[PDB]
Amino acid sequence: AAGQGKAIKAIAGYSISKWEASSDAITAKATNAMSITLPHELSSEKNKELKVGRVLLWLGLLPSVAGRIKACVAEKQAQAEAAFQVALAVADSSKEVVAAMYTDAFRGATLGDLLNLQIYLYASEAVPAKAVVVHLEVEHVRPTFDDFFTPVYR
Amino acid sequence: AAGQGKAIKAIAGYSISKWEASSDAITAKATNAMSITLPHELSSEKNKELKVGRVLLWLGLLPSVAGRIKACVAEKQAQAEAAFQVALAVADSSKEVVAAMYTDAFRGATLGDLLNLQIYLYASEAVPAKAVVVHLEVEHVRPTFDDFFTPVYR
Amino acid sequence: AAGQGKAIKAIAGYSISKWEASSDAITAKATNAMSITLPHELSSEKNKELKVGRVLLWLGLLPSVAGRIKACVAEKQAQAEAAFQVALAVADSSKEVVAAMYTDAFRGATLGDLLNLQIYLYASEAVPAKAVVVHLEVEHVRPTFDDFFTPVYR
Amino acid sequence: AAGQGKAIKAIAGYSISKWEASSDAITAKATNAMSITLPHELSSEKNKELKVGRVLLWLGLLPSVAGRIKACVAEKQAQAEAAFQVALAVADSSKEVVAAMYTDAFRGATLGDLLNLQIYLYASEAVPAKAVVVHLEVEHVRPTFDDFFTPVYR
Amino acid sequence: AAGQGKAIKAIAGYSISKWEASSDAITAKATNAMSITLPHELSSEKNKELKVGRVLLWLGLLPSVAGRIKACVAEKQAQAEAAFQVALAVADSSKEVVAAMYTDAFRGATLGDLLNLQIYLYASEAVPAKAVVVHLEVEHVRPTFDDFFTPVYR
Amino acid sequence: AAGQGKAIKAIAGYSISKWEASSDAITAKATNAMSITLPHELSSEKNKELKVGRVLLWLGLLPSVAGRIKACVAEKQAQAEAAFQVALAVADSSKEVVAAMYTDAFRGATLGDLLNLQIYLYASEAVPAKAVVVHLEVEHVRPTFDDFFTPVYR
Amino acid sequence: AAGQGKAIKAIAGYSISKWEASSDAITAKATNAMSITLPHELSSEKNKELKVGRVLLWLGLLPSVAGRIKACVAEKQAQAEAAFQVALAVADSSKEVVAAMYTDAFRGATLGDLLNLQIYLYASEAVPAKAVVVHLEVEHVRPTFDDFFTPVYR
Amino acid sequence: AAGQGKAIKAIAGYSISKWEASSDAITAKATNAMSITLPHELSSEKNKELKVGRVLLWLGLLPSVAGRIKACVAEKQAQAEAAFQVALAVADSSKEVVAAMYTDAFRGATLGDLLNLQIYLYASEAVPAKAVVVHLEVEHVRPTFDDFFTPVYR
Amino acid sequence: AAGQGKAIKAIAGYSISKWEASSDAITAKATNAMSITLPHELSSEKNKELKVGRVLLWLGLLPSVAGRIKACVAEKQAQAEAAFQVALAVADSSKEVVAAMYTDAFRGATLGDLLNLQIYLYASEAVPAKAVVVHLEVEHVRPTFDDFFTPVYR
Amino acid sequence: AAGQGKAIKAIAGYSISKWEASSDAITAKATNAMSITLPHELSSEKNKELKVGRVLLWLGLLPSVAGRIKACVAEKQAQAEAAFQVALAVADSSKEVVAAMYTDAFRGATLGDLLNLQIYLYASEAVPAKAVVVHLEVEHVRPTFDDFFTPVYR
Amino acid sequence: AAGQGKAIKAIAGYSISKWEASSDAITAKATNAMSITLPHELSSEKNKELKVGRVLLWLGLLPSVAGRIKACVAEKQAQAEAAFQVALAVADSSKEVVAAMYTDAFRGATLGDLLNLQIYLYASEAVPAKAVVVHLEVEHVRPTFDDFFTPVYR
Amino acid sequence: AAGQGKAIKAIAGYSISKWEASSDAITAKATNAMSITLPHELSSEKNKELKVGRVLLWLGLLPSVAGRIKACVAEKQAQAEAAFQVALAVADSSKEVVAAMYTDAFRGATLGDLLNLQIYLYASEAVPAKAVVVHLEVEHVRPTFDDFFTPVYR
Repeated sequence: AAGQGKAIKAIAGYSISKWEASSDAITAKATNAMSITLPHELSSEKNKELKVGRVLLWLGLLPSVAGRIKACVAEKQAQAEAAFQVALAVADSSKEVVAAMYTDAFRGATLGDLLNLQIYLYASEAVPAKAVVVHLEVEHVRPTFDDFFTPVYR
Repeated sequence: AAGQGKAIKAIAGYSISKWEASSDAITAKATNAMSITLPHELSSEKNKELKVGRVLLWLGLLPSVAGRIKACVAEKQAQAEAAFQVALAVADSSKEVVAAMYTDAFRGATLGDLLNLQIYLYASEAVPAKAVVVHLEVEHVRPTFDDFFTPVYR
Repeated sequence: AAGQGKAIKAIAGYSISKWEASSDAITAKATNAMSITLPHELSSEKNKELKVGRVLLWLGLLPSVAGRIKACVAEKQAQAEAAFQVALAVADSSKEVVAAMYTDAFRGATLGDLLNLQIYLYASEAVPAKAVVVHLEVEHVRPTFDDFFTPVYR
Repeated sequence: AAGQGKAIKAIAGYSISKWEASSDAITAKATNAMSITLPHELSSEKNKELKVGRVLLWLGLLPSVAGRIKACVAEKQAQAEAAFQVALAVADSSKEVVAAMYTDAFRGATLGDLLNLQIYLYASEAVPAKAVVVHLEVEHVRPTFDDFFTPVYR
Repeated sequence: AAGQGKAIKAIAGYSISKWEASSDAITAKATNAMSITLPHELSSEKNKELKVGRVLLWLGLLPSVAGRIKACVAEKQAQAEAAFQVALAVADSSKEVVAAMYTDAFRGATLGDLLNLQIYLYASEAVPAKAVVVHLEVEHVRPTFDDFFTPVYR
Repeated sequence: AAGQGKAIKAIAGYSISKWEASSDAITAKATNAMSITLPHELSSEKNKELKVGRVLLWLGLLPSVAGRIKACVAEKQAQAEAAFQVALAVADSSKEVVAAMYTDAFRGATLGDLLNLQIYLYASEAVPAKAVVVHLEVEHVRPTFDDFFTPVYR
Repeated sequence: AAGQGKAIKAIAGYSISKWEASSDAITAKATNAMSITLPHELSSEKNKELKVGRVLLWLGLLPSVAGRIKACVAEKQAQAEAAFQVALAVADSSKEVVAAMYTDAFRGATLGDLLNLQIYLYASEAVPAKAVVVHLEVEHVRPTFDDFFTPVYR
Repeated sequence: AAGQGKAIKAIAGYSISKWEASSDAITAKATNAMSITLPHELSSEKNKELKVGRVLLWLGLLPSVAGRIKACVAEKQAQAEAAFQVALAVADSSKEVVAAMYTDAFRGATLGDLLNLQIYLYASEAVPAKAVVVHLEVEHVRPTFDDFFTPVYR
Repeated sequence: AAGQGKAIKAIAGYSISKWEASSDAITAKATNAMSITLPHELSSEKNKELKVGRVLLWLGLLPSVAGRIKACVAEKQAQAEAAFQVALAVADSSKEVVAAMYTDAFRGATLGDLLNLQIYLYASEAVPAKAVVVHLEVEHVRPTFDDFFTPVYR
Repeated sequence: AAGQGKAIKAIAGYSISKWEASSDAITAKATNAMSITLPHELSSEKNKELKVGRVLLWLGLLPSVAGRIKACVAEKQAQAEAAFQVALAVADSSKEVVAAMYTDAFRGATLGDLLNLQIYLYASEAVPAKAVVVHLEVEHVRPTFDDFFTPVYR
Repeated sequence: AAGQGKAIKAIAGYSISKWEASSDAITAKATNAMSITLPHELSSEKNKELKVGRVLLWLGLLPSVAGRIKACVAEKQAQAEAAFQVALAVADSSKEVVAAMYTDAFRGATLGDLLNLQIYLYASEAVPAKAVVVHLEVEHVRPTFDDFFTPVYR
Repeated sequence: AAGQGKAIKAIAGYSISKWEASSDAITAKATNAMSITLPHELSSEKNKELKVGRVLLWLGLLPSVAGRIKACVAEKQAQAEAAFQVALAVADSSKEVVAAMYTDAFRGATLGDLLNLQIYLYASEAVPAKAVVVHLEVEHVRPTFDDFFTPVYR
């Protein structure tokens, strides 16, 4: 078999941009709602229009962090709590795999649209700030690079 | 990863209609029994006769919802509790995957027949109303659209 | 040919949505100006962007309705009367065929743009309300349907 | 540059049954509503399920019949007058061609369903009974005939 | 190559019309002579000229009917009794197979000619009326159906 | 070319279900009318819709049974006696072959329709109950069997 | 690839019979031992000799049923408890998949042999009767159907 | 056909063993039940397992034997008389052909099984012993013969 | 036959320029004579020499405009009235199609020549100014575009 | 293609000569009868023998000309009025198309024969002279041109 | 689709020998160390040299056995406890799959070498003797069988 | 068509070096940070430059070790605790599989670079020294061997 000695590969023409975001303190049963921030290289107008494919979200916690942590990506919610009822995937620290793979939830959208989305983060017990790092990995159309110099020479 | 990366795709000629339904409060060990309601676009007579393929059911809970939730789709039962003994699949919040995929349970039936089915929902502890959203996804034959204008020009 | 025992067919990839609108009373020589309202199924954002092809407009009158009725589709006019001077087609009750087939007038536009258009309706004599039904048939790109279930199975 | 000495021909597998119905006296501006009666040979159960294709309706009037006659086929109406506002075709004595060709209005239905339809007939002036014959021509799937003798030589 | 569970099939282009006729009381040794009556659908002039192939005749008696019954088809006879001496086949209740198959007796003739023929029915003992049903099955050229609508347009 | 040592075989896709029914006492010249009862395995809804082909009926009598026995299958009759006048085949104990083979009488119908039929049984003399066994053999479309295990291994 | 939206299919020539059995009350730490009962259609001698392939066993429990349930299929045991030490598979309610798939344990045996086997059912706590339904699914060689009528027509 | 001067031939690999059995006196309306006895050559163990195909039974009576004789082969009956109601074929002296050809009744069984069958013989009048010879002809798989000498000369 | 949903297409190499002109008041039975004015883009010398193909002229009137309107294109006339006696086509408001298609009248001429032509417009009753819009559609050789930049870099 | 974008073309070898003729005053209900005059170029003997194909006649009226005009081409008539009863085509100002196309009326004849024909022109009301121009278009064999200079040498 | 319905198959040339061993009482936190004993058929010298492939070890416990059991195969250890720190696989009762598959740990070794290995068995709580059966399955090269009879014929 | 009977294999040209490291006592909630030490054979300069592929890390614990252990490989950290928030994989004793497979984290790096990495090891409860063995398996380019002798022979 090809087993899990191989990572999941991006589709032709796309590449994967990965970045993280540190949590803010969170009180028991609360649900913070941090927002997505594109990495500088992708903030240009030319790029904010690159089409998205799959999106992965996983958590990095301090070994000490006790309790249960859940997270997900969804559009701005009237009620934070509610995000988890409509999100198409949820990273949950109590499961074997603590990750959320959005296979089609944002396929077709473009970077930038990601800016209108939010990352809801819940904790069953009080958790210090910076105690949870939220990793985000976005598969998107590969950005294009300049192939010509400025036409200086007359 | 290598666990997947791709969603399960519909068969040729079919498409997937998805819709949800919010729960009503539910007391410890109880088993409510809400019923299936087709989306308006599928309520026409022409459509209520489209053949069903696979059916998927999953749950969206508030992070806070404690206890164990189980749900399933089966025919009207004399005893709610009993649905879980004959249902060919059960969505269970304590498992890795909280979903129920009915591969052949309703294959061949038609929308509308779905109206005579029910969604049984159990909870091991008291649960507020609206605390559980039941998502239902039905793979059915794709409906037909008009290819001709009214023959006006004589 | 030897005659038309066949209706005019929608081009490949498109389908035809048909709907109607009832008239409001109209006084002799007057020109009412009702507006286009997309059918619910087509009001979604995803759909309001489907491209239009041909558009057909025809009238259904009570047998009793005396006088002459004329109708057409054009952009909002400063002067109702004037619509008929620029409309590329006019349904006129006095002709053999009381219909207006806009072959290219709106080709390329999208549903929704149709919301900024108007249906001008003129009558040479007084006409009760509901005495004229305006049938509208729009050929547009066929809307898309979901082909994948939600990725649940890990 | 084609021709007009050829009638419109039934599609493969179908044939055309024709029959008529005489009118009842009708008062000025009135709208009688006679109903469809299948010919005896088509009243069997085996036949009442043969699928319909196109349907043609034309009028035969006495030369003397003055005024304007209109007719059409539509489902039972709350208001007779209104049939003409929704009918997909109308036979009108004032036009060049006094006939109504329903190209798809009943395509797919079956004989017998035709029994639930009605023929609305309007006259702008008083018209004696029997002064108008309503011809109806239905293209339907060709009925099957017995190919075997009763098995007696056994 | 096995048994014989197949009925005798009509030749290409032909079909088989079947109909019956009830008997009138008949006294011992008497010979009634009922006449052939085409079924309504075949009474038209167009049809009365369809060519005949084979003709079969069989009897349906009440279980009680005692005695011997004989029947046949032949031209009008000066003497009823005599029909049986020239008929090319006779249905006889005392035989294994109570039927008469006229293979060529009327081949070539046409329906209608059948009107000039008679069905002689003999009984060795008194028999109540309606106690014998005479079944007649005629293989004839398949009647033609209309492939064209009235050239109503032009 | 001999005498036939082969039974008549079912058509491709069909199989033959056989079952019997014991008679009730029957008085001289009387005609009892027992009804068809499908075998349990065929009583399901899925099966009651399997299309019928040929049907065979034969009788098993006690050696002692004297007199003449006749039987047949036909639709419910106003008059039992009359069944024999319209039945397309009759099993008669006085013939060489005491059986009735309905080659097309029920071809096309489905099991269950058979429930609306009857078995008329006549005797010329008094006959004890259970003295006649009526064998029925129906050729019908072969039922379908489950090819998949319940998808438990999610 | 990435998904389980298809059930496990029976091998060529085999089909899957499914049936259930309700439990009897069971006291804490006890191990009941119900026995296999073939469905009526499979009780014939012809069938009790059909060869077995794979055998699947799964449990249906009332949502309320607390504690741990284990079940399995093995030959009659001197000591019920011991069945679980030799059974080649065990359905255990505490696992993700509560089922037991005997891939080769009974391959080669025949139905009927299954009659000499037993279903051992253990519970860690007291359980009411009928609170556990034991589903059994046997893949076996497809039974044969009659292809010939009785040889009546000599 | 055009060749009734040929007997029915055994299928490839099989041969036909024929033997007889003389009757015992039989009183009016009685039904004796003699049993099948394989011929010595077929009594070995190796042979009693040869598979059977078709079985024919015919009667040889003294010219004088008056009355009606009936015979058949069926499994041991509680009531002799009853054999004739279930036997799939009956030799009857009053018919044209006094024989019973069991086409499939015992196909598949093996010689020896024939030992558990019986020959029921009925007579409408008193019949002396030895007045009826019952011929039995069994088509079975051809027995094998020894091709090697004992390896004495070693 | 279908295709009544297609506009007449411009020949290879040509395109269609469309523009309008508003009428000036016109007194009963009078005949105004406005002149053709090329659109700015076509006024260049390079363009005024593009060859013309077909020319179409149609009218846009206020619904209210009563009376009869006629129009046409012809060379400057000594007598306006007379234009209509020599024009090869006339747009007439009383006809089914109110348009004038000059198929060859100006084929071969060039834009600019069109400047020496006139549009004669007649009205049977007084008509306000701006009450009639005269649409003019000219099929002409597609103008050529510049393919080189100015030669500066030399 | 679209009969409204293309004119009717002459057949191979032929060309079309067109010319007109002005009317003379005409009194109500009267029928003038002007005659055909070939154009000078066609008056030569060589030409007056060129064979004719189709002939078209259409009218050019002053906008003012009220009433109904009819015209046609036929042989000299004893009674002008009568021309219209035998002419194979009539130009009638009250129709959609005011033209008369003689498809075969003069096919075969030659120019010059046209000199023996007449143009009958009727008016329902008084009409000034010159108020109606009669256009005549004759398709005839193409005259031949001189290919040689005058031999002025040796 | 290649694992839950199919068992893991031995490689070409190898077969799988399976056998078990019963446990000895074990005290809380203790670690017994039983040894491997080849089955008699494999104890010959010829066999003790057959090469090993994969080795599987799984456990069969009484349903009652509470606590946590762990087991594994490793070389004789100075400290039993330590076996678990170097074993390449461990069967642990607390996991979903209680088995240890040594894919290459002993590949290349031979039976007999297995005699120098040990099975370490740990329990978190006291466990009666015989309460745990240790199943061992060894894939090894298929032994050779005798192909010749002793040569007694000189 | 089997399952989990194979081990993940090194890519072409690479091989896998495995070695271990014993832990040092660790206090509750503490996180020790041992460092990577290449095996002697890999310490040469020639080798320290061999490129790495995948890296696997798994734990071997004493059965007694209670509490939760977590481990991972990452670059030297300012804060030990933090390693677990950025490591791309973590071996966690509470999961089903206690291992960490770094698929690409160090792909491309070289042995030696591994020397600048660290193994962070956390424990939720106090753990004796040597109680945890950390297994490390590195897939790297296969080192080369000497193919020549020293050229001593001139």
